[PDB]
Amino acid sequence: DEEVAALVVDNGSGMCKAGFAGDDAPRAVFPSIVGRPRKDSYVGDEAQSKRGILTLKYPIEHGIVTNWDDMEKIWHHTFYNELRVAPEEHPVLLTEAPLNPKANREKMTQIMFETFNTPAMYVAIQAVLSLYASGRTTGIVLDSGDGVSHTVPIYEGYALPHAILRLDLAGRDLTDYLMKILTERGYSFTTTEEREIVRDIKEKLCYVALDFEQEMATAASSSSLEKSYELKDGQVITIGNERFRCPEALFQPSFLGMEACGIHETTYNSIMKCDVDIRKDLYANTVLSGGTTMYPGIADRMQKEITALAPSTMKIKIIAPPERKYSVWIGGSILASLSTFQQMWISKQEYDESGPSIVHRKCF
Ligand SMILES: Nc1ncnc2c1ncn2[C@@H]1O[C@H](COP(=O)(O)OP(=O)(O)O)[C@@H](O)[C@H]1O
Ligand SMILES: [Ca+2]
Ligand SMILES: [Ca+2]
Repeated sequence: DEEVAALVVDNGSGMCKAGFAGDDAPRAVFPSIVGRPRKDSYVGDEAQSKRGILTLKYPIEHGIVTNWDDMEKIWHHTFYNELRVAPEEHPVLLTEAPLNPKANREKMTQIMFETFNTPAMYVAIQAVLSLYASGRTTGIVLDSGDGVSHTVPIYEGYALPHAILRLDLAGRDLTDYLMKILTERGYSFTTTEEREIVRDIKEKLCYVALDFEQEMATAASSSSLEKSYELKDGQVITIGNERFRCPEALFQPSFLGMEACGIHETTYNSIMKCDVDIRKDLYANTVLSGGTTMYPGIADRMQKEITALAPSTMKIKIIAPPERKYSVWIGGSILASLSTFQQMWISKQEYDESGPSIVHRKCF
């Protein structure tokens, strides 16, 4: 091979995924955190491990970069610590959130070429990459991560900004809600350490009920839905209706005091904002992505809820890839490996010729 490996970096609100184009999975995943004492800067797992003696910062808390000084440190960490490569020696494909401000796109571009001296780079919308990973160029993606969720209609490879909806309800909120209801049950999960334990309980024992009320009735009259969970100190606790009550908040945000529409309604509203001529393509190609869409039963629940909102004559299909937790990264690996994509990279030459604003033309 003549070309060096290209890098794929998925910038997540909670976890960053990094690896090499062509691979089937990211080589590294770490917390999008930077910490400094209350070694001068700590990034990733280490910052989390030593959080006790540090003040943590979340530079991309809700999907959008808010502090470029710390984001630069996360990227430095990604190259030198996680992937152990020199960025000046490899093209880099970066991901961005839907509705990312134009100025931010230019900033990312300038930093890659001027700070890291990348030989080439490109930036793609997360939702679009997930759709690519599913083998489609048209459809609507419901991306629910750690700090944010989005419904992104995509037609012929292009996201439709006017129809994109943002929901400030995701994995983080669900974890805290589970801590709250488990505490109401009689336990006590309130500390940061306990938040990590509940996050684990959430990822392992929660599920989306097909019918909330029926599930609540079953849990109230029997122990058939109860599951045991063992804490590190040996204590075994019981999780009952909390298993499905937690993710139910995605469909009924009021449980969290939020007036926002649930994910099914948000998906429907995005589709309705699109040209009537492509709505059927979206209904027939609703793809789920992100860690928060991993709950067992979520696909069937979405199918049921969307069917209730859409015309009776509409064909509804929910696609839930088993590997959807990393579909963004995988889509990037696929894209960066495409023969026709090689001409699309922004080269250092092109950057020197046109400057940061070239990103709008090259990465439309
Ligand atoms: N199996 C699972 N069930 C439910 N939630 C999960 C599961 N696996 C991961 N999560 C949650 O998904 C979120 C992270 O997903 P991710 O798409 O990586 O987000 P981001 O890109 O914003 O960091 C976290 O809140 C995590 O707890
Ligand atoms: Ca993400
Ligand atoms: Ca409501």
